[PDB]
Amino acid sequence: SRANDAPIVLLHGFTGWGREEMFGFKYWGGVRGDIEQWLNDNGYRTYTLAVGPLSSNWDRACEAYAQLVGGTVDYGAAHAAKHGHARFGRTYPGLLPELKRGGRIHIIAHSQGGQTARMLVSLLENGSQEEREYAKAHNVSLSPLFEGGHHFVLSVTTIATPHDGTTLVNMVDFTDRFFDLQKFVLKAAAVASNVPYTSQVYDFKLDQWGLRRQPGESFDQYFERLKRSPVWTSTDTARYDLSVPGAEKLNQWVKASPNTYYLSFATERTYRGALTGNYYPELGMNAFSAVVCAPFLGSYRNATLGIDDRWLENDGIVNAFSMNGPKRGSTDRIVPYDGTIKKGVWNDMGTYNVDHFEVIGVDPNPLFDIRAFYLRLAEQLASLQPHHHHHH
Ligand SMILES: [Ca+2]
Ligand SMILES: [Zn+2]
Repeated sequence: SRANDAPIVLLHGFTGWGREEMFGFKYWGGVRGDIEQWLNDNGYRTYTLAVGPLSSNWDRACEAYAQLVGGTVDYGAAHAAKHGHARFGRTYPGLLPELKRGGRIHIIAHSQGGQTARMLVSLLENGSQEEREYAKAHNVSLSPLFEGGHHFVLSVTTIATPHDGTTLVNMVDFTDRFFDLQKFVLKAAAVASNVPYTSQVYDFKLDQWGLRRQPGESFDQYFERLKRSPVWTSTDTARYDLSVPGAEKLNQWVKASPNTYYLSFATERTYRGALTGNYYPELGMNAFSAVVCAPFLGSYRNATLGIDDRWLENDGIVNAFSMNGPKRGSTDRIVPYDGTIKKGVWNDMGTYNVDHFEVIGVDPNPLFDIRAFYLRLAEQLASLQPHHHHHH
């Protein structure tokens, strides 16, 4: 039964865009419809965040905070100075100014969005010691995000998240294939990549780096430029955080809050080869992943990196082993779901037979009842007790 009235906030991964972008084709629902609308129609207040798809989790978390409470994005003086980008970003009205008076939210995050959600909770609760020290030493102002003491996230649910990274980044042609993936998602929305649309269509939100698609430039041309830009070559990127080493680094500081419920959902769309031990793409897996990514994910081993046979099962984009919660470089605890959703730990909800993009509806799958999946989840989140009492 309903135990809380906290709104749900949706958060995309390394692909993703606002509700008005992509001519209205939703990241959350894709060819299946509009998940946010379904939830609202069923009585679960739901909102959508749109942050830089290729940006670092840190940048995205600062953007999410501002988008939630309102104001001008502040990446932190220390951070900005370390990485060489602007300290201030775009300005937002604030989706939920209610959070500045004591409200809470549930975040449902897909792909990288799960790393961002975790980091947002960590910064909200603990702030950043490095930013506080830098403000004290240099007399710069400090965003409240870095002070600590905010407890506005009741839960975080991750779906297909590379908590321990994805080996996809280890492909020798990853740079070219990753951008081909962005082209594939544009294709899902019936948008061409070789056309210089005057409309923005898909905004990468690279204000901090000073990058934007120019007049006369197609997505193909733009992506060529992004490949040689700091959002692709620096460590302050989705590229880095998505990697196994980068994810491990993030895990070393981004911990589970004792005050928050965590739910993890894994995805797989593969079968095992009996003679090779490799994993292969199932029929119905999105066409891009099936040809370009899945074969590699299902066969790449790297002993010194710790990539063993457990990593081969995948959803076309991320290794299933990486999805139940952070493990590499992490102190977080993961407990298999048994009917009781425990606080301050990852409740491993298991593995679902769907593809990285099918789970959000960007790729079709008539056998996956997407509406039921999200409604069931919404019901579960609404049942969470904001305060648990100890008992026998
Ligand atoms: Ca499919
Ligand atoms: Zn940054």
